[PDB]
Amino acid sequence: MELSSLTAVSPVDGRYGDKVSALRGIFSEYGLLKFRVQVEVRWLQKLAAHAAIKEVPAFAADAIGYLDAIVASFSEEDAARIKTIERTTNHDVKAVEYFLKEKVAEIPELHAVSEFIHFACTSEDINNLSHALMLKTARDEVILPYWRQLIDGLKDLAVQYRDIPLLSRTAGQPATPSTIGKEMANVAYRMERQYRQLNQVEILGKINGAVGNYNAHIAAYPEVDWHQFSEEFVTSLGIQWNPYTTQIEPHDYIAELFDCVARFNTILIDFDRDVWGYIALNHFKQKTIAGEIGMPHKVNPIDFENSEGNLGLSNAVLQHLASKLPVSRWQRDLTDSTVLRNLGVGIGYALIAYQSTLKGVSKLEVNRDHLLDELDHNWEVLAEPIQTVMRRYGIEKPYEKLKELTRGKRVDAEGMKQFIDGLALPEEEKARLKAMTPANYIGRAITMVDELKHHH
Amino acid sequence: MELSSLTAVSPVDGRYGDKVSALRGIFSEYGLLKFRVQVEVRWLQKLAAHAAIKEVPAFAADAIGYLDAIVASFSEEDAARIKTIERTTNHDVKAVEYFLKEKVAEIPELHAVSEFIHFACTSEDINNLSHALMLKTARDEVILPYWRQLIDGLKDLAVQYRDIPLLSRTAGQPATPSTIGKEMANVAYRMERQYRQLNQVEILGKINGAVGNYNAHIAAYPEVDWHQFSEEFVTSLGIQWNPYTTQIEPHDYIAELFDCVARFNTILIDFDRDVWGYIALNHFKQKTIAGEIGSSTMPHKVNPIDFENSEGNLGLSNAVLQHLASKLPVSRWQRDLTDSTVLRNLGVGIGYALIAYQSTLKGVSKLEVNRDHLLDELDHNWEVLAEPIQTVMRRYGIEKPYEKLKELVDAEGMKQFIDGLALPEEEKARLKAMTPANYIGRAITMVDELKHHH
Amino acid sequence: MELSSLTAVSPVDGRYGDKVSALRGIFSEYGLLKFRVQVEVRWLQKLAAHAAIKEVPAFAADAIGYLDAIVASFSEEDAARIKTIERTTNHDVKAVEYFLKEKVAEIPELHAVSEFIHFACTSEDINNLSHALMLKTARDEVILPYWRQLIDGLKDLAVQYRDIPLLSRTAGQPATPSTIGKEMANVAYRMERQYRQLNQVEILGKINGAVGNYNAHIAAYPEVDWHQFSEEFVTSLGIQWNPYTTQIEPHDYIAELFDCVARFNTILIDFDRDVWGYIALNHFKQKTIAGEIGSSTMPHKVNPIDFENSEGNLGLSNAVLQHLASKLPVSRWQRDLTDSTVLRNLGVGIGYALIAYQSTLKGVSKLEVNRDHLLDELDHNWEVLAEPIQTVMRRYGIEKPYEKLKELVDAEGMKQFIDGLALPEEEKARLKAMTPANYIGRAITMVDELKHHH
Amino acid sequence: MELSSLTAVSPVDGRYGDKVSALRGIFSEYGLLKFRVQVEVRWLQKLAAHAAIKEVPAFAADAIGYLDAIVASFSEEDAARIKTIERTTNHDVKAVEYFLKEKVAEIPELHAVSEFIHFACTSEDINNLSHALMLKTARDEVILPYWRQLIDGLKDLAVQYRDIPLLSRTAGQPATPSTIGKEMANVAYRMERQYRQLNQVEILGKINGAVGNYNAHIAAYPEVDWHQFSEEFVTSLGIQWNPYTTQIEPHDYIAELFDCVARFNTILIDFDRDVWGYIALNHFKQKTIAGEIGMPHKVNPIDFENSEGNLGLSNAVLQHLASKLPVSRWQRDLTDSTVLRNLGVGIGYALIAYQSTLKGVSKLEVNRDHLLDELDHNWEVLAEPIQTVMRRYGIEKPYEKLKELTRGKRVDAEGMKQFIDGLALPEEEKARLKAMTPANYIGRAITMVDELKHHH
Ligand SMILES: O=C(O)C[C@H](Nc1ncnc2c1ncn2[C@@H]1O[C@H](COP(=O)(O)O)[C@@H](O)[C@H]1O)C(=O)O
Ligand SMILES: O=C(O)C[C@H](Nc1ncnc2c1ncn2[C@@H]1O[C@H](COP(=O)(O)O)[C@@H](O)[C@H]1O)C(=O)O
Ligand SMILES: O=C(O)C[C@H](Nc1ncnc2c1ncn2[C@@H]1O[C@H](COP(=O)(O)O)[C@@H](O)[C@H]1O)C(=O)O
Ligand SMILES: O=C(O)C[C@H](Nc1ncnc2c1ncn2[C@@H]1O[C@H](COP(=O)(O)O)[C@@H](O)[C@H]1O)C(=O)O
Repeated sequence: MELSSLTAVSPVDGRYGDKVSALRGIFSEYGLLKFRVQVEVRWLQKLAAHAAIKEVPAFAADAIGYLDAIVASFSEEDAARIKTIERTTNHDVKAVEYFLKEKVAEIPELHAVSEFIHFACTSEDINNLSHALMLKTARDEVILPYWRQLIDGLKDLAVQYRDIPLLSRTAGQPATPSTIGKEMANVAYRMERQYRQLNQVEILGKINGAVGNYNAHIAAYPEVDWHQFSEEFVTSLGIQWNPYTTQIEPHDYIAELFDCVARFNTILIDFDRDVWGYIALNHFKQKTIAGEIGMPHKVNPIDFENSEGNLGLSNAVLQHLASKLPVSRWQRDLTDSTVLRNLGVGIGYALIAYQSTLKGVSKLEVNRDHLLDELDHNWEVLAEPIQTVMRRYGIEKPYEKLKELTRGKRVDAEGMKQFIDGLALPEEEKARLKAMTPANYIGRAITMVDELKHHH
Repeated sequence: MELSSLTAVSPVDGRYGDKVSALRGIFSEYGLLKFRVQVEVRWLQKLAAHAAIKEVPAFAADAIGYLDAIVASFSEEDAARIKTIERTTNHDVKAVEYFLKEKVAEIPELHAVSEFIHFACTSEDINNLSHALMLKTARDEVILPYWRQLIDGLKDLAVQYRDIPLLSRTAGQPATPSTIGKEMANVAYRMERQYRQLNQVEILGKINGAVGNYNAHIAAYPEVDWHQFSEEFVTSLGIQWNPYTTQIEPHDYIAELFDCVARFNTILIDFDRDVWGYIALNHFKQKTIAGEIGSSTMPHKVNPIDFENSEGNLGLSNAVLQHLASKLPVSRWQRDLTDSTVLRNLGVGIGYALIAYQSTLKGVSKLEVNRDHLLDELDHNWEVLAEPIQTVMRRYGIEKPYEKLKELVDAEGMKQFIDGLALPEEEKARLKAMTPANYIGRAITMVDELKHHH
Repeated sequence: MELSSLTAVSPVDGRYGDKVSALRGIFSEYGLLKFRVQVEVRWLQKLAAHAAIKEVPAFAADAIGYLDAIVASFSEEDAARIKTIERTTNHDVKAVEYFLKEKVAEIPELHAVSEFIHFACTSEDINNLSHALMLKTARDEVILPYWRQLIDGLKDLAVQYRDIPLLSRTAGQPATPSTIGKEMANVAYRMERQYRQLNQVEILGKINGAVGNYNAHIAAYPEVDWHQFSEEFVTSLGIQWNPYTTQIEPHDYIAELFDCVARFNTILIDFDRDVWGYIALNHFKQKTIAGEIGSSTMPHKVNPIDFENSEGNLGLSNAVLQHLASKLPVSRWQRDLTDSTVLRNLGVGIGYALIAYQSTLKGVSKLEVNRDHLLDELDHNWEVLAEPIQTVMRRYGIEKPYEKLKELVDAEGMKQFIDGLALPEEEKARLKAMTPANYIGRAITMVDELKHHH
Repeated sequence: MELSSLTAVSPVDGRYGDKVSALRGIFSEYGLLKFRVQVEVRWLQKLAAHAAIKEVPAFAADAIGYLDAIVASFSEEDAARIKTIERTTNHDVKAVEYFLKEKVAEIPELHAVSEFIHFACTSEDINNLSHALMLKTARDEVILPYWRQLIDGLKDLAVQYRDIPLLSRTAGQPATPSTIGKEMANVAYRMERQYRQLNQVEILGKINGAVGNYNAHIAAYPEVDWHQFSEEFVTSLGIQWNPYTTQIEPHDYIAELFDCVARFNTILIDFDRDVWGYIALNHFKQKTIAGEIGMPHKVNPIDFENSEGNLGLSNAVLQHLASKLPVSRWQRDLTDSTVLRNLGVGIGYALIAYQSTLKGVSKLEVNRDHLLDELDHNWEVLAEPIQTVMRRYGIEKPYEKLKELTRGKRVDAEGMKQFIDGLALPEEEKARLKAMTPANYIGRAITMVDELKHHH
């Protein structure tokens, strides 16, 4: 069978292919080839523009334009030609070199310096810079924007539900109340920490030959400062320089990048699960779309579930790459090549999940009635504030007395109030206690939500 | 950009797409829909054949033939129709139900009972049996044949190199000799153990309604023994019955299946690495093809790229296989839907493995043992004869053997030492007759006896 | 600070030390040394009993008894002596060899053949058989008994709660009813499958010299059939023979063993989480002990801490078990020594599991089903009867059943709907007679039939 | 059997117990209890010193000293008493509270405010700050110092072996040369990047009650700014403040801390493996200790192997904690409690490995003779520089000609020189080529080593 979204083995290009189309121009074989061509062309241009390298004279405006067009217009047909050349070479980067030599053969000025294409380079000089550009593009244009949407989404929920009381659950059991909004705010804050971290991760690149010592460069041009040339080239591409490497860029920064993405994904899994649970408890209802089919009565939180499942898959891939890539035998073994063709896979599962969560979030409808009704059936949670007040005014064995009263026992409002009336506390504090309810015993939850904007 | 092999995000459908084409008819959404159709059709057929279910009379030969053609000829076009319907329902199994109702509308016999399509079934009754069929098909038609190729490949190398001596390396250091063949035989034996295990793994399936108690079935047909009906149906599909489940089949067998595949893959990683090293030591050279380029900048290179490709994909395969094995069997209460999207990846872990198996086989086809180097290295490591000398000395009670050797080298040297030993000439001769190259123990016979085990 | 339960870095030897004391005589360094001694002793005993090995005459009854006592009475003191010797050799197995030579020096019969202790053996010949004995002992005496306790525990809960109805939750939402007992039976069935599997896992052992070819053995005793000698020895220890290995036993069976334990643990995590949730929903209350404190600040709390402790340790157990399973079977060439230190952790993964099993059993002992809540919740979810109504309507050809229900609730309501259906009174009555509480399908009978399967 | 290093189930407290003794006073149950007592005492002292909280008057010098002594002298006997109290409570932090109330009963000024011990606190307020102090102590006093030793060790090797030629291996095959020192330098640089990152990881702490909203605090003292009180307290302990949490500190920073440790461990695994290989190739010999026993002839790199094995174990634990800890049901489930008792386990395996590598490094003895001899048998590596020079001076099909000459062929010095003599290149460049050898074709390797000090 020919490949189509229906026949694709992986759902990243299959069922959810439409959800990750942006990655097709980045992490696919076409994307890799597109970036490699960009790097190869920029290298030749630097050689030409470098005065000390006279064998490659400065290019005329038309030649530079022709080279820039090769880069800018790089097409699927172009990639197919490279793939056809690779049939012969069984070496993908050599095929890219030959492809560029073909494209250039018709331009005298360019054909004349044809043998300077890939001059002194090792395949990894091209590959690592391509990987850097792929990751930087994905982070800056795709990953961070979804993260910002998720953060803003969570913040909107926090504000929207800032004062809606919630019977908290610790160890799964009814506990000291909070607000739906505060619970959303905690998540936004954690996501923001990771956002900052991902944005600060260094994206490294190198260019130094076969094993990292500019051997071939120096052999031919011993008068050129290749170490400086390298730093200038990598930085000219918008990549940070990694001066010490073997044949490969060591990949530590990819682990750094993927580790932070996995941490964010982990926070999201925690979120997907919590919301699934709030929905299970009927604290939220879900909007329904006419014609759709959810047992004819059910409305399932499938969006959060789809996200949760894909986040687990995403992390499985990202962490394998993070832990396996930085280990390469001696000056390098080639096991990382095929693995690096999966940079987009881990990211793809994540993107699918981000969109699913956003879709699920858009359907949320808070059930204030149930939230309040549940709270009203759990007056035992007032045992904490009562005992804490007792401790303040020196009443003996406060925690112990409240434990005897509520642990494993059902106590309604009248029973809790009956207990308060029997305490030897100042009249004022006595009334203050009888005035609280599980619904209003929310501490600083609301102000906490309102102050979120002052952080980060 | 539109999806194509060149633009595919995953290399399983991209660069290596042509290496896993068989999986496109199994684990893809087309494959899932195809098997779902098979299951729905067989379910209706069983209802018809069941005499106690009079509302679905037995089907005549032509109608059965029409239903069988729906199953056997299921096309991408049919799959596309289901996807079109799903755009309305936002429910894939329900779309399959509607697709079938549409397909049988022209046959009055079938159209008359179209409402019994999916009767009393919950979506997972259809999904789990589809996953079982997908995994069974993959195992019997795809995975096991590659494993047999690898095993036979290794056995061929064992036989071919049965008597080629090798300076063994323990802790990476020169050690007691073996033969290339024996080292290959060790791998084939391990692969065979896993082969037998994968073949013995149970592939489970269930059918019992919404939460596993046949509630709906019993409500409409309380006189029918649905528990028996369930067992017969699952077994009729060639799947083993799992009588106790919630809404979902628990997935324990998927972990069992994936665990054995991962163990085999680990054995293969060990092989890819060891051979990579034998090539590094120049114990093996590799066949080359004119026109091919070993390296872009070092023209003299011939790299073991096939083994490295294999090794890399095996690590990836295991990472995915392991995640599915550990995550799938945990589902909240009577089930949460996180396993649905995850099960669309059953073929991903398998795909990386298939790619690796083909790469290893390609690497194996290029190996050219280098006897000259193997023998020359052995001839410069006579120190390995310290072991047999020490053991013989011990047999005859010579004091401090381990010490006299550990303390105290070429042939002449080792020859001088032996001569000065208090041993009978016959034994001295036997020791003076051995060389690193022939101090291979039972290596050759071990290879010849391999065929006698599994 | 000196090591004690309070200062131990790992909680397996620290806080939970008393929960895994049986493992201290198995997987610890004392345990490893103990088994190494057993193996070395049995090896010497076999040499003696072998008629072709005349340099080691058959041992008389008292000497055999002295050797057996060395094995059976091995103490921490003996272990300490070995460690003292190891300070000189920086080689643990060699220290064991010296320890034994010291121990038999007083018996002339044994002292006369002390040089044959460890004859022709490589350290791993001793280590692998020790690991096999350690794992077999752990499986048969420790792991399987806890698994039987869990399984029987779950079966007891299934029987005890066989007819207690439950509002099932799929995707966390109210769904077709089941019974608490049936949900427990599902778990016991899954645990049983893994129990049978762990019991069937092969525990392999080998003995064949430096690199697996009996080089040293054949050099000294070329007339002895060491391949036969090897098989007899390993099987005499109650271990299954692995005829093809390098210096090390490949460790594939350890992965097989750990994979089944991890699958069982995963089933248990699923159980710990589900029960945690049933307690959260108040379907179960928990027994309390006077004096105990549920929470430091919320006096009303009764937390499912036993299940949570279990769940946490199971995740840890699997992480370690999985690392050993995937890492141990890969060893450079004829072996690298990275597996040595790693195998000192065989008991770590197992220890976390044991702690978890005990915590779950403790949690189970405190459960008190809350029928009142379970029934009250069911009585507020009549919408679940939409399923059976729809299926009956379908049986009798009423058009658009799924639609009339999906589109269109308490008892009276559901009762009004049914009354307006074109069905025979007999069927209307059957539908009007069901309630969420009794719409449990075959749940009860499924529980009663469990005993009939495995 | 009683617990001893011989009977311990885990080798962290068993065979290698002596290698991690520093962790016994930090991550063990004693350490956890020691830190909890510290936090509890500091909290009571802040309450007393806070003017607005009159029910807890400023403490006299002797009272403060008595409290400080409880903290400073905390002993194993003290921990045992807590463990004995825990027999009753089946709640470890409540036992700590009761323990402190007992210690204080004999001091009137302190006994008088006994019920303010643990005032308004939830167990996690004590636990998370204890975890923060444990990790900060381990990082600053134990982890970073071993990392510095490893970095300095690698740098010493780089300088020591700066000009020793090495036949590089890419894909395991002979390639463009480098120097032993340069290969060591690459590793030091990578380790330094992680060192910087670990040192910059935030160690977070919080204190805000049952579910994170100061409910109990505000119930008793609505006039006190508890949000400010919280920030002051956490910072007073030398911990960075985390203002938004549920009952638990979310643990994202632990994942951040462990992710960087795992990356460092991964670089070390790569190092242990590479050295194992250099030793296999006889590029290094190993020093031997009289009396020790290594087949009587062998000397095995057991130190690097022991390290490699423990690094894998370390990462297995660290990453499980990193990925599992930040996911907690609703306002928290208690599965993290038992897991956090293993913070020292992952670190312990790492420490064992660091010491093993250092031990192995101390035994290294470079084999210059073999390194040079091997290089002299691989003149084919000069194909790269020859073709690159040919490309410079416009000689047609340079790479192709060298490929025909060397790929899959054995070419000695005379053969390579014979080829150079036949090239149409300027006399000067012709001699330059005939002057190079595999041993001197090391590019910028030496200067690269010498310039390492200018980075970081
Ligand atoms: O400048 C060079 O090329 C230097 C060279 N090392 C290599 N570096 C990068 N790529 C290389 C290398 N070698 C091969 N190849 C080619 O990489 C392609 C790999 O295929 P895949 O496993 O499918 O990802 C596939 O096309 C391989 O042929 C060396 O000899 O060290
Ligand atoms: O038998 C039933 O359908 C009842 C049902 N539960 C379900 N079981 C199985 N599939 C279901 C279920 N619910 C939805 N869906 C549909 O599954 C699809 C999930 O899509 P994806 O996340 O992309 O894998 C997507 O098409 C979903 O609509 C329940 O509510 O208990
Ligand atoms: O049969 C032999 O001993 C020969 C041998 N290989 C070895 N096989 C097994 N153990 C060996 C080996 N070598 C050392 N050792 C000793 O193992 C111990 C390793 O200590 P640890 O890393 O703490 O687990 C530690 O005590 C080590 O000294 C070889 O060189 O091929
Ligand atoms: O302020 C509180 O205590 C509040 C409370 N939550 C808890 N937070 C922290 N620890 C708690 C909690 N609950 C129990 N425990 C006790 O923790 C101890 C856990 O044991 P282990 O599994 O061995 O690590 C063990 O001693 C447990 O009893 C809540 O109800 O949410």
